[PDB]
Amino acid sequence: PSQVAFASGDPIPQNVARRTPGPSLNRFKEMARQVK
Amino acid sequence: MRMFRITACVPSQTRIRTQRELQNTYFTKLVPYDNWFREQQRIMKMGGKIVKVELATGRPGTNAGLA
Amino acid sequence: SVKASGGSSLARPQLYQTVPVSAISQAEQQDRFLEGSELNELTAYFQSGALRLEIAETLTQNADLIVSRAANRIFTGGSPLSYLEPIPPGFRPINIARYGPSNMQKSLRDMSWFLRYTTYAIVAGDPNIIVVNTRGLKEVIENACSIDATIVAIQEMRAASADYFRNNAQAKEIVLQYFDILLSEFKAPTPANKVRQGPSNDIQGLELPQSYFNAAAKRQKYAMKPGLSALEKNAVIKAAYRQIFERDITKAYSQSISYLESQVRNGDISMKEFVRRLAKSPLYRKQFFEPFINSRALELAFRHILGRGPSSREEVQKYFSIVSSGGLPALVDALVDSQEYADYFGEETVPYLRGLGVEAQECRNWGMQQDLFSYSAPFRKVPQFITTFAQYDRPLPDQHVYGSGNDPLEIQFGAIFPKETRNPSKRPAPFNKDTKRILIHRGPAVNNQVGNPSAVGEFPGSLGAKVFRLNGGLPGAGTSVKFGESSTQALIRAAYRQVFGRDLYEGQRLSVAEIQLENGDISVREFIKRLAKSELFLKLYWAPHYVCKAIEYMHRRLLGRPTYGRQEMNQYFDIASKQGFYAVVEAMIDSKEYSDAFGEDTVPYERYLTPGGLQMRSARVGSLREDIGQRVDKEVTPRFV
Amino acid sequence: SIVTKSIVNADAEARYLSPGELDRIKAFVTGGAARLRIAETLTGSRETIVKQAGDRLFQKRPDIVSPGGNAYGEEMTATCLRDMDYYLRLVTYGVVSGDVTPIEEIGLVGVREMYRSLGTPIEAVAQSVREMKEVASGLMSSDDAAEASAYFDFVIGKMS
Amino acid sequence: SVVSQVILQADDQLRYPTSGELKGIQAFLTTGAQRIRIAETLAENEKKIVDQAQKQLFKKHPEYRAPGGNAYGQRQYNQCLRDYGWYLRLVTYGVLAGNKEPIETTGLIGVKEMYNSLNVPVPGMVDAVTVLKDAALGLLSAEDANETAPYFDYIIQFMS
Amino acid sequence: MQDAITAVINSADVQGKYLDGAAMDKLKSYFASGELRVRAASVISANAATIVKEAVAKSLLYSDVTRPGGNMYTTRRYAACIRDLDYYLRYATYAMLAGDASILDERVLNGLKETYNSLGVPISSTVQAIQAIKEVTASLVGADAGKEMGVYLDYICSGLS
Amino acid sequence: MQDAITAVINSADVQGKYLDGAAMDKLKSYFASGELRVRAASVISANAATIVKEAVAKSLLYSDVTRPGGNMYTTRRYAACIRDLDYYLRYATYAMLAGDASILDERVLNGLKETYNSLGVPISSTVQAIQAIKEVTASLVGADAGKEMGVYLDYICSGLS
Amino acid sequence: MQDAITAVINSADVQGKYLDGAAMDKLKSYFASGELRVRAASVISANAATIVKEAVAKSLLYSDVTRPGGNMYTTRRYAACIRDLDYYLRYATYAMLAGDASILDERVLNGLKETYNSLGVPISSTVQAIQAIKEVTASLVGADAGKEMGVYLDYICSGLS
Ligand SMILES: *[C@@H](C)[C@H]1/C(=C/c2[nH]c(/C=C3N=C(/C=C4\NC(=O)C(CC)=C4C)C(C)=C\3CCC(=O)O)c(CCC(=O)O)c2C)NC(=O)[C@@H]1C
Ligand SMILES: *[C@@H](C)[C@H]1/C(=C/c2[nH]c(/C=C3N=C(/C=C4\NC(=O)C(CC)=C4C)C(C)=C\3CCC(=O)O)c(CCC(=O)O)c2C)NC(=O)[C@@H]1C
Ligand SMILES: *[C@H](C)[C@H]1/C(=C/c2[nH]c(/C=C3N=C(/C=C4\NC(=O)C(CC)=C4C)C(C)=C\3CCC(=O)O)c(CCC(=O)O)c2C)NC(=O)[C@@H]1C
Ligand SMILES: *[C@H](C)[C@H]1/C(=C/c2[nH]c(/C=C3N=C(/C=C4\NC(=O)C(CC)=C4C)C(C)=C\3CCC(=O)O)c(CCC(=O)O)c2C)NC(=O)[C@@H]1C
Ligand SMILES: *[C@H](C)[C@H]1/C(=C/c2[nH]c(/C=C3N=C(/C=C4\NC(=O)C(CC)=C4C)C(C)=C\3CCC(=O)O)c(CCC(=O)O)c2C)NC(=O)[C@@H]1C
Ligand SMILES: *[C@H](C)[C@H]1/C(=C/c2[nH]c(/C=C3N=C(/C=C4\NC(=O)C(CC)=C4C)C(C)=C\3CCC(=O)O)c(CCC(=O)O)c2C)NC(=O)[C@@H]1C
Ligand SMILES: *[C@H](C)[C@H]1/C(=C/c2[nH]c(/C=C3N=C(/C=C4\NC(=O)C(CC)=C4C)C(C)=C\3CCC(=O)O)c(CCC(=O)O)c2C)NC(=O)[C@@H]1C
Ligand SMILES: *[C@H](C)[C@H]1/C(=C/c2[nH]c(/C=C3N=C(/C=C4\NC(=O)C(CC)=C4C)C(C)=C\3CCC(=O)O)c(CCC(=O)O)c2C)NC(=O)[C@@H]1C
Ligand SMILES: *[C@H](C)[C@H]1/C(=C/c2[nH]c(/C=C3N=C(/C=C4\NC(=O)C(CC)=C4C)C(C)=C\3CCC(=O)O)c(CCC(=O)O)c2C)NC(=O)[C@@H]1C
Ligand SMILES: *[C@H](C)[C@H]1/C(=C/c2[nH]c(/C=C3N=C(/C=C4\NC(=O)C(CC)=C4C)C(C)=C\3CCC(=O)O)c(CCC(=O)O)c2C)NC(=O)[C@@H]1C
Repeated sequence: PSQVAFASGDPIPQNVARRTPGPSLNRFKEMARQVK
Repeated sequence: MRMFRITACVPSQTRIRTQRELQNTYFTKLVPYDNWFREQQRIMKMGGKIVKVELATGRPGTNAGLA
Repeated sequence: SVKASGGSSLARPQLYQTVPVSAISQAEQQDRFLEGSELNELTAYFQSGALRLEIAETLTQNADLIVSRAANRIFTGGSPLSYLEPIPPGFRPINIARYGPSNMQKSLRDMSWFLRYTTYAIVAGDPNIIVVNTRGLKEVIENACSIDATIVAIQEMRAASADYFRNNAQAKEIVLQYFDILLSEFKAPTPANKVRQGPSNDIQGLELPQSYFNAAAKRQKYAMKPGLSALEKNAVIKAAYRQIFERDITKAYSQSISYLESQVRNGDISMKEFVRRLAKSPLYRKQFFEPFINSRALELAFRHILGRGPSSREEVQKYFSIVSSGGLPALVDALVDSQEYADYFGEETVPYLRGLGVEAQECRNWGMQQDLFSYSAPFRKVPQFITTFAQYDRPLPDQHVYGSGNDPLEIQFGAIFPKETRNPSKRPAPFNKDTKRILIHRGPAVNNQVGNPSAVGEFPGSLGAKVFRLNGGLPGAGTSVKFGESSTQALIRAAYRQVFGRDLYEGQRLSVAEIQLENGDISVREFIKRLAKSELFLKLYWAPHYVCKAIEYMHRRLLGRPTYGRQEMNQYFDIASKQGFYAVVEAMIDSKEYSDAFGEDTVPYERYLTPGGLQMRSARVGSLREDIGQRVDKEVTPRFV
Repeated sequence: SIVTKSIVNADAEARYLSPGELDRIKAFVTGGAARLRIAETLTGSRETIVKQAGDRLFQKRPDIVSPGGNAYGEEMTATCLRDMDYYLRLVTYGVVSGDVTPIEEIGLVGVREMYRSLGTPIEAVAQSVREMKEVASGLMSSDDAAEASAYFDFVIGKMS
Repeated sequence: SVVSQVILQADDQLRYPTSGELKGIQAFLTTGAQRIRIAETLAENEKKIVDQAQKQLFKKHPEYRAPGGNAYGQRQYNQCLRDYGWYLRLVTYGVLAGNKEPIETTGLIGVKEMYNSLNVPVPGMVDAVTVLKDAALGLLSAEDANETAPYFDYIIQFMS
Repeated sequence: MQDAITAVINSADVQGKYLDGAAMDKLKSYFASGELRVRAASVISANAATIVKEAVAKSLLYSDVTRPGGNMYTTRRYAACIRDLDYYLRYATYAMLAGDASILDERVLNGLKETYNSLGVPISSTVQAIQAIKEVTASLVGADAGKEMGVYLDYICSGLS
Repeated sequence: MQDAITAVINSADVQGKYLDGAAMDKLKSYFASGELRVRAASVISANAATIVKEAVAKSLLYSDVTRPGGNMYTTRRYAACIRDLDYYLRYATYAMLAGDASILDERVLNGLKETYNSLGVPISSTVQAIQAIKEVTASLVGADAGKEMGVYLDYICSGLS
Repeated sequence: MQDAITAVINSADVQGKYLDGAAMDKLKSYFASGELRVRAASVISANAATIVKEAVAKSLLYSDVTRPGGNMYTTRRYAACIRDLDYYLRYATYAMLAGDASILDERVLNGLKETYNSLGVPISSTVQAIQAIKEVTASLVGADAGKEMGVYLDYICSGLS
């Protein structure tokens, strides 16, 4: 009977990843690969 | 209130371009007198073909007592 | 820039169809509980869910191998897997070096994306996502991607994916069916866009990609036909009532016109004639004509009869003329007999709300149509289409930068703002950071600080408000009958009436501040600062309001004028964000303009009005001057006398 | 039936039945055997159900079988039992169809104005259907009794 | 023609055509000699125009005639040549009429629907029309080519 | 509608062939007559109400049609008859400018005859009013355009009858 | 409309009889063949466009119907005709799933023949195209479902003719 | 509207990732609770009238709300209020079956305050009545299914505040 609980049940946290520099920074990425 | 009973076929002219669902275009219906002029003009402006029209409600040549 | 806004509400088009959404929307669009049909679909889908999740798990685990098999069959002369982000007669393998790194990346990405969306479709129980995003992908990628090559890759992925499912004809059949749908849809040519031509020259023509329509929720369409079963005719009539009256008033209140329903279900009248006569009925008249001015009534009528809001200034103009001439019957006849109505609904189809997802939408009436389609549309009385359309063609209004709701009534006391939800009247306008609101000086016009910035503080005399100053000496700066007690107390009560609008009840006055002012220990400015920062002011005028409403009322009370625009509003609002209420009060009373207009000995007072406030005061019959806004004829005795 | 409702909604959207709709109808067809078994159980003992439910109704609502009552007398009581049998037959129709479409079409659409024109108290008819549901539940298994009770309760709800 | 367009616009507003509409009608009815000579010049040179266009297209898309291609096979190839000729005829119709109506009512509305059902790629068709435009305008004077180009452009725009 | 130019184009298209010289002569003839047609249309437009009043006076006023018992009796029916004549003149002008009678067969003679029969509108009197309209417009426009407009007014008349 | 099960329910209701053996066995028969109906409808849906393409290819194309003067000439006519065929296939699928032809009469064959006669759509070639659809679907879904669908396609054809 | 599957799929897709473990965990929880949620929805549908009757009796009847001057006084207002209660029950059922409150956001709470503040419906009385509906449903469906429906009824209630 308790199996009905989905919204009333224990929440199942979902993974959402922090966004990172997209391809629009490619040139700067290259500059970062040549700044060390 | 006088009423015309009209039978007409009014194919859609925009169905191909809109992609809206097919509808039955051949119909018989009662239209009030007060709207029959506009309705007839609309049907003929659609490319429609009016098949039959009769005075369902009312009497020809009545001067008083229309509604 | 644009001079008006129709409002903007969050729009949620359906990206793809899922089984629960399908069933629940099927029940919800008909205004009923889920019945055996939809509940059974839900039961079967939930039962299959475990198997579907097994398929998804196995495919996501082995997605690498499946994509690798595809990439190896399709490409020749190298390793496609160096960077990962039945046979058509024309198929030939593609060279990695020749084909290029960018296009190789897109090939691998597309294969993985196909597999990913296939797993999505498996889980959703509907291939709609695949169809939506794959019908017409061919023509999108023909010129840089080989169609035969893509077909062979998809066939290889299909075979590899189904290879993991020798279990029985449960997992294998589902995988094969979804991959077959993907294959046939990638092979599909691009369908033509759905064109929504302008019904007249004042409305633009538009088109919508068929994929957009396929994703969005499908509008259920009811058509009255003679051969329908009685239950189907009942459903159609209920839909007609839901459309015309915005809800099933027959179910709710047993309200109905029985003879009209009998005529329409017999075929004596068409659904179009039924709509015409129902919209003319006293039921419709009482519900959607009598409660509204004609301007709002015609907008509601457009919703009910055409499934859309007005499209242009010309249209609202034309139909308001029609309703002015012949009232509700003329309006209904014009709408129902329009070429547009017959173009969409014809004779048999119950009108339906078109809106987003059903056809291409216009930007010009976007927000207004969003509002109109809400079930709360009957409770907006202020016209929204004529107002917004007119405001497009005109400069920015006299209005607070954050909207009309942020303008309080310019009355003696009370912070009265329009409530956003109560009788919705919002009138958004795009004021950028640099606009300056035109204010009307309470005094000589030429003393307005805009044209005469050194006029700031010039008392307005008879043309403006009374000004209270601690000009006379304070008492005890012994003996009785010292006359300096009446003036100082009159000023104290004036300060209370200025900060709070009216005098406080007994026990509320800040007595310590009053004695500390009467003893010369503080200045008038300091005392009004104490009044403004008092917990009573917080409870009355800061706490119960939207932050910017509180700030605006504060500014009017303390600086004697509304804010000019976004600069003042933004600074006070930012202080509110960072510090709080006391700091906002400090900023207003320590500002330079306060010092200029009011020294350390002047009680603040109303220095300016908005046009709306002045009109409220001076446009009433008993206050309207005879020379304002009309021709004044000089009366002379007749020459024959 | 379920097939009719699914097809009608598909027509309303001008589309083929989706895989989910094909699945709902697959389940409906598979459960056809059980629903036909339930219908057979109901029809086999219709006479006993009608008799017992009518007697219980008369016990619970004496005014109906009293002077000034709609069912007063032998003939009116006979017609009241006839209506009870009609509604049990419609319940069997609903059971076999897997949906209340036959019940709505035959017995319930315009039932309140039908019995109002006859002077029959509709609440008493709902009570008679309730007694028939009680007897039928007592006559078969619980698992079948729930499925039958769904349609019995639909009839009751359209009369209360 | 423009006369029909003017009359349609006037009837939609229930009025006689205005002065500007009639002036446009007069200008169109005066350029008829140029329209007629363009139509005739394109008529007798159908074969050369189609030959140049088709060789250019199938140089652009050898796959269409290749195995598995839509035009692979003599029947399909001849049908494609037939289509070239038919659309050139439509262009002459449009040139004579003074507007795109004869073209659009005959061979643009539903054209994607038709060719999708035949698996003839619409982008193949737009490339075909482009090469037909080039070939046909090659056989016209500069002014006539300038006059008759926008009709080809309109077919191209409708095709995709 | 369906012009003379589009009529020739439609005959060619239905045959599926290019426009031969035989059919191109019709196109040339229509192209030549543009100025006369446009002038006649402008003249008719400038005087439509006067044309209708003059025709009504010539054919209908002071007759049993407008006395008690006649369909033109009563104010509303008089106005309806005048509106019908106005539409007839406008559509005849359309057909004249087009050079084709299709618009008449499409937007005039489409259920109109049987509507009139249902309402008892006298066909002969309507035809007489259209004849008076023809005479007035011919007297106002000229002999050539007058005849070439009377062709289309006659099309309407023979459709009604 | 009504399914094959609502059909037997109605047949019993007209006599006021409970479901007897001759009705129970028909319900059993419908429930026995329901799985084949579901599968055939699924297959037809998966290949509806290709079915219509193949049917048109071997029935209408390369004939006077698609030549100038034929009712399928011009792109708009061709698109409309194939759209009609799409609708016929979908509605025959509906009737196949329901096991009854009532839906065909109430939502296909009502004004259709009148509409075609007013338009001039050739009925005979419409019937031939639908017969080609029957052939293609029969070859695609198997002999049993093919025949049980051709029943309803023929029902549509007889309604049109 | 969006159900739980759409929420999970969109979360996965916006990041370009396949359905991961947590996503699969939530999806399988949804699928496992689905059967009992469907049963609860069926029970609620079978008892909507009685649920609303008992909730009204508990919370609204015999109060200032139903007496002259109360917002539920007249028969029209009474019927409208019980109709609104039916709305809340139905849409709570939709939200439970979908496993997400998006339907409540877009189809209920959109202008719920607009409607009630404009009409002056008492918000506290509505919240009390919805709490009564939740209690009655819980007594009827079970404690756990009662909680499952109570999350959404509480969602509407908090939306009212
Ligand atoms: C004898 C008349 C019958 C009867 C009556 C009965 N009524 C109720 C309860 C209510 N009746 C009303 C009705 C109205 N309120 C209005 O404002 C209007 C219009 C002016 C009407 C007609 C209402 C609202 C109620 C609810 C109670 C409340 O006041 O809050 C009852 C009680 C039912 C119960 O079980 O509680 C009864 C007994 N009952 C009969 O059997 C007679 C035929
Ligand atoms: C009992 C719940 C309380 C109460 C209710 C009450 N409501 C109205 C009027 C309306 N309620 C709505 C609400 C909705 N319509 C929808 O479609 C939905 C979305 C699913 C909702 C929430 C509407 C739109 C109306 C008016 C129009 C209509 O009938 O639909 C009234 C009547 C108010 C009047 O003065 O006429 C009442 C009485 N009132 C109470 O006192 C209870 C606490
Ligand atoms: C009762 C004495 C007999 C009887 C009646 C009956 N009639 C219908 C259906 C219709 N009746 C009408 C009549 C009217 N509709 C109107 O609006 C008006 C004008 C004011 C009239 C007179 C119509 C139009 C219908 C068809 C549509 C509708 O049902 O409303 C039925 C139902 C028929 C059906 O097949 O469903 C019945 C039963 N039947 C008898 O046996 C009695 C002798
Ligand atoms: C006349 C004394 C003054 C005046 C009037 C004026 N009004 C308009 C335009 C509109 N007036 C309305 C009015 C109403 N809408 C309603 O619903 C009702 C309630 C019954 C009323 C009275 C509307 C809707 C319009 C707009 C119409 C349209 O869409 O065009 C104008 C013209 C404005 C324009 O830009 O065309 C005028 C001139 N103007 C004066 O100067 C007088 C003092
Ligand atoms: C008394 C006969 C009735 C009554 C009165 C009542 N009024 C309020 C609140 C306010 N009254 C005003 C009025 C004015 N402000 C002005 O500037 C002017 C002209 C000088 C007037 C007349 C205002 C603005 C308010 C709100 C702000 C404030 O109260 O200070 C209330 C209290 C409402 C509340 O809770 O806010 C009351 C009770 N109420 C009755 O029942 C009598 C019929
Ligand atoms: C002169 C050509 C016409 C005219 C003018 C007139 N104006 C006023 C009063 C005001 N004028 C303004 C205007 C502005 N203030 C601004 O900040 C700006 C933006 C740069 C403008 C355009 C304002 C706001 C007022 C109100 C008083 C104030 O200055 O604060 C009057 C006096 C009206 C009165 O009743 O006192 C007059 C006479 N009047 C005409 O007849 C001329 C056609
Ligand atoms: C007198 C106060 C004014 C006036 C009148 C006038 N009328 C006509 C001609 C006609 N008048 C009518 C009107 C009616 N006929 C009806 O049957 C009714 C309905 C009850 C009405 C109102 C008609 C139809 C005519 C046309 C002739 C006819 O009836 O056969 C004329 C002569 C028209 C002419 O110029 O030849 C006149 C003089 N004229 C004025 O100046 C007065 C203000
Ligand atoms: C005038 C010369 C004669 C005459 C006319 C007359 N007609 C009506 C009523 C109608 N006339 C029409 C005609 C048309 N509708 C169209 O769309 C067009 C095509 C361009 C035409 C010509 C129609 C449809 C009606 C009925 C609807 C309506 O009137 O709005 C009347 C009135 C009839 C009545 O009983 O009210 C009259 C008087 N009558 C004569 O005697 C003249 C010979
Ligand atoms: C040639 C440039 C392209 C091409 C053509 C191609 N077309 C077909 C078959 C048909 N083409 C049509 C076309 C039309 N019908 C119309 O009404 C109009 C407007 C006047 C047009 C353009 C039709 C109807 C058919 C089929 C009819 C029939 O069979 O007679 C084919 C053959 C397809 C087949 O055999 O299945 C081909 C090859 N192919 C290319 O590659 C070019 C882009
Ligand atoms: C194709 C095999 C044949 C063909 C078809 C064709 N039909 C039309 C036009 C229409 N066909 C319909 C269809 C229906 N009406 C209904 O009520 C239903 C029942 C579900 C259907 C299927 C309609 C409504 C039209 C009118 C257009 C519209 O969409 O509204 C045409 C076009 C005719 C024209 O002149 O444009 C054609 C070509 N023609 C053939 O030659 C084939 C044998």
